[PDB]
Amino acid sequence: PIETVPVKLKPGMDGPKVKQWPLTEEKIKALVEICTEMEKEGKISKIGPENPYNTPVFAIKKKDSTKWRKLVDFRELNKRTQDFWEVQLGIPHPAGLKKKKSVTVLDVGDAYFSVPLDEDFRKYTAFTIPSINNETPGIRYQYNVLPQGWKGSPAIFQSSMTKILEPFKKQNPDIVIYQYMDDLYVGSDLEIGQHRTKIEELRQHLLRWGLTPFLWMGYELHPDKWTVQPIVLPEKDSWTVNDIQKLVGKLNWASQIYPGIKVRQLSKLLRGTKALTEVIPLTEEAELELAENREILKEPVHGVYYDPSKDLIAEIQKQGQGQWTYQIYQEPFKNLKTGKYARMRGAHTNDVKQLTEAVQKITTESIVIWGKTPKFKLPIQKETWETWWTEYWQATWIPEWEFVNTPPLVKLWYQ
Amino acid sequence: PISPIETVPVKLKPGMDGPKVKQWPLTEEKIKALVEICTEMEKEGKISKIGPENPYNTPVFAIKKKDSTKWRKLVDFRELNKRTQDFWEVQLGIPHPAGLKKKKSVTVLDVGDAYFSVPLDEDFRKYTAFTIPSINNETPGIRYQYNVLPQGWKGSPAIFQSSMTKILEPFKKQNPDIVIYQYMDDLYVGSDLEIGQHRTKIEELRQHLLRWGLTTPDKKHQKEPPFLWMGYELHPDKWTVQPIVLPEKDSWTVNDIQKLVGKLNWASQIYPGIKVRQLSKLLRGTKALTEVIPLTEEAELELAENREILKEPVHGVYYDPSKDLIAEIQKQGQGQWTYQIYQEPFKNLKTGKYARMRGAHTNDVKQLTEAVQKITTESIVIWGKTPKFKLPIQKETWETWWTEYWQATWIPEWEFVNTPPLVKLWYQLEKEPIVGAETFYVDGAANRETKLGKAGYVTNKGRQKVVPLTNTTNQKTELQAIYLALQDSGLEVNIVTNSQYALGIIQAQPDKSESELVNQIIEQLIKKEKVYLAWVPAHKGIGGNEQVDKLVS
DNA sequence: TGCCCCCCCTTCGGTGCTTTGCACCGAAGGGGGGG
Ligand SMILES: Nc1ccn([C@H]2C[C@H](O)[C@@H](COP(=O)(O)OP(=O)(O)OP(=O)(O)O)O2)c(=O)n1
Ligand SMILES: OC[C@H]1O[C@@](CO)(O[C@H]2O[C@H](CO)[C@@H](O)[C@H](O)[C@H]2O)[C@@H](O)[C@@H]1O
Ligand SMILES: [Ca+2]
Repeated sequence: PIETVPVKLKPGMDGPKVKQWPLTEEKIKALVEICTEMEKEGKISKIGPENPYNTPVFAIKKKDSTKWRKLVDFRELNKRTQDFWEVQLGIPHPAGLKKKKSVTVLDVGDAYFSVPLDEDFRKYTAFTIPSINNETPGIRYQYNVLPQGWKGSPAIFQSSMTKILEPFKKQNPDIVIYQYMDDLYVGSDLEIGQHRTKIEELRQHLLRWGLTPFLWMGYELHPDKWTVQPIVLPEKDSWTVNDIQKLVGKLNWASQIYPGIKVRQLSKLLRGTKALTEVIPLTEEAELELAENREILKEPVHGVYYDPSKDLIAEIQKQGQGQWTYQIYQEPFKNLKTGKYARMRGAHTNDVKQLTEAVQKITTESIVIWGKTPKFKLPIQKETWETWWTEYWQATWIPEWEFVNTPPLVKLWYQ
Repeated sequence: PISPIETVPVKLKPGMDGPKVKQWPLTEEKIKALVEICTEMEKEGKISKIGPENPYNTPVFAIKKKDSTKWRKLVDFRELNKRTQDFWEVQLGIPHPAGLKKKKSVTVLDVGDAYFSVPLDEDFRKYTAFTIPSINNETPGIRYQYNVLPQGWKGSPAIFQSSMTKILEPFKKQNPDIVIYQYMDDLYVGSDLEIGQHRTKIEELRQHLLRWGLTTPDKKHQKEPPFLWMGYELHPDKWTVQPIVLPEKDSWTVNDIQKLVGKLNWASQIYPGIKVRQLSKLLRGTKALTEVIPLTEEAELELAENREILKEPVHGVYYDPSKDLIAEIQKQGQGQWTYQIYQEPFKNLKTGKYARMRGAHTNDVKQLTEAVQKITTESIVIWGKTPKFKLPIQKETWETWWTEYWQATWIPEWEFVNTPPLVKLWYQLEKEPIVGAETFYVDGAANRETKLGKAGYVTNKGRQKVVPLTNTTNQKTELQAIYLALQDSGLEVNIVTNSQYALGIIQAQPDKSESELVNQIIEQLIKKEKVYLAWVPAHKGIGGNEQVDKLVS
């Protein structure tokens, strides 16, 4: 007896028509078991080829999780679904969530299955489960309730969500709660023991609605301990000709961000035509230029601030030895945040795992800090990334990415 | 009494009406054979005759079946297909025998007139109108509309293919001991039952399909091996492809070469070591489909090498899920790679080859990674898991590559196999400048209008050179200037350029390239013992960079 | 002189940085195969 919220597409756009990519045996077995149980419970229904729309589907396992989790690559549908900020169903972003000492993430996506979907919109949620060795043609399904991973599911359900959270937000007014896609970010400044206690209260607080992948898992963040990676000039005494050449190349690049950087008195040290390993002293005018340039790299970049109407963009640089640097920006050279990762899972043996782990780490930070997911510039070939990333993905969301190939002519973010 | 096959709702694209294409002239031999087949469809109820209220029409023709005495009726629905709604094809790929598991009982079935046994959408039959001449357009003739799925409509395969699954769905759930490979009307049914209990379930399936209007004639019913399935031959323990016909024509046209490479690619799934590089290299160019090409010395030898492979009959084995999958790749040279997938030694499940040349400058390590990725996708399609790899590359060679590459690259669980030729990096750039090596400050320049340019270097020991170049670009001179530094330097040399373009190519350690200049640079680097490359910005008064930029500009 | 799917090889035009040359890529047209 619940009326369905009518949903339209962006005018001038069709539905998603993305082909299903091959799936491993263990993921197909997980999906068939899940798509059979969801068919018994009427949450999904079989369709035919007359539905011209399709969206990829596969399964994942979250961190320290042993049971599979269905994940649908709704990236094409979300881009083509009407932005619910125009419908005013958008969720405001609390600027204090990044200031809490602890933030627990809860997968509340299972509650979306209780709300029906607009009938005229169900044809856009079509997906196809493949078969191993193409034994069976595509078994196509579509959604009848709010699907997990669609950007409209938390927007429609937010009206119901604000009611379920009312008693807990009033008994604990210092706890900040943010909702993004299937996740619920709960942040407090309490002790870790009292934080997890309030988290367990929030779980049992949701069970009181469940009676009237699962909710038991939670992942602890600490945004107050997040640090940034600035551009740094190395400290040396005996600079070789090649040392100053690399430094001048680095400073010249950095001048695109810090316009006060000068290199006139350092370039004149490279006046002659000397061997790369010849040690040269630092002139008096060059000593001040290097010291003055370090001070410019200390102060912040002028005029950098987050525009909520602009897309976030993230670049990543593979530095080797398990080191990975990244920068989040909206306009070029106006970086909102720079950082570095190290000793991630897969260090010194699997790059694709680390890059997949770093994309998840960056995306999680962008959700906590701005409530958005950035578009990634991944330092990897297209086929290399498309072959393995699904084997190491552990999140319920999937960011947008393009592929780049920029050799490191100037080691800029890491010495 | 047969249960109705539920009609699939079919629409046209918005704001589009049905087709009106009339009919092209047809020869009398075809017009006569058509009226006989159409009368058979009126008898069985597959085609209605009434349509004076129907302004639509689609052209019709007829070609014979493959090596059969029966003509096949086809309708050119290309105008209807443009105006019909889009379908999502449920056919995602082709089944392969190397993914089959051995069974004790096997049967092959084929539904008769399969498209004509599924009721078309009621409101859509008006747009399937078509005319046929009675006697050379002397009299008007018989008009008809399709009451079932026709042949030539873009939705006919997908509709029948999904409808076939709905009919088999209750049978497969109530018989989990059975495996059914459905591909259009072709049906492969295998089980580990007594082949008598198999014949029972097969007849149960024959009646169950006959309970929805799908006939299974005995002419297409295969009960005894070898089972001709998907263009293969299925024996109880092994499988092989149906025989391959190589055209032995002594005057090769472009279309002959295209047919040759196509059949070699098809045979390369089970016949190991098939090459098509030198043969397809004859095909490159803007030549017409009929131009005669003389086979080059390398292409004739490569064609002879393929003849030797296809002389001996080769077979594959079936998939045992209890054993691991093994994939072993061999380098064939000139960017060619073959591989075999097996579970027990010398018993290949299937073979294949990767000869794709992506990028203007590459090396064997990249091509091997691309080959591993092609195998991984293929294996997950066929068996749903990634095979253990046996690669002709040493662990130290791979570790040196992926740790130092700026891009993220990775190969799954793999072990080294000493099967020459081995894949290796032919040179490696030092990370730090070389003490005691001459430092070559290098630069080039070219005029955008005259296409003239100069390229040269200046070293710390006083050595200099400038060379004028004609019909050149800024990028070529920058490459040409590095080439001069490599030629006139000792075994160890430091090279400082300002060319981001040239430095990006060389730092990727290519061993092969489409550019004659890059290859000569590669040849020089392999001769060297220590090479250090460094980049500095231009027009900043740096070292010899300002000195050499003036000499070239 | 039809339809749908998969594969490889070559060509060609669009796209974005190596920049107005050069490189990459997806579409398309040739072939093979299946029903
Ligand atoms: N050149 C071809 C061959 C086949 N098919 C499609 C339409 C057929 O319905 C289906 C199955 O092919 P068959 O040769 O088995 O034809 P029917 O199954 O149509 O006839 P038969 O009684 O010979 O089995 O494949 C097609 O469109 N074009
Ligand atoms: O890796 C990109 C790859 O994915 C495809 C299909 O899987 O498209 C998906 O990814 C795109 C890149 O973000 C999205 O734009 C798109 O919505 C999503 O379906 C292919 O297009 C592409 O080859
Ligand atoms: Ca048939």
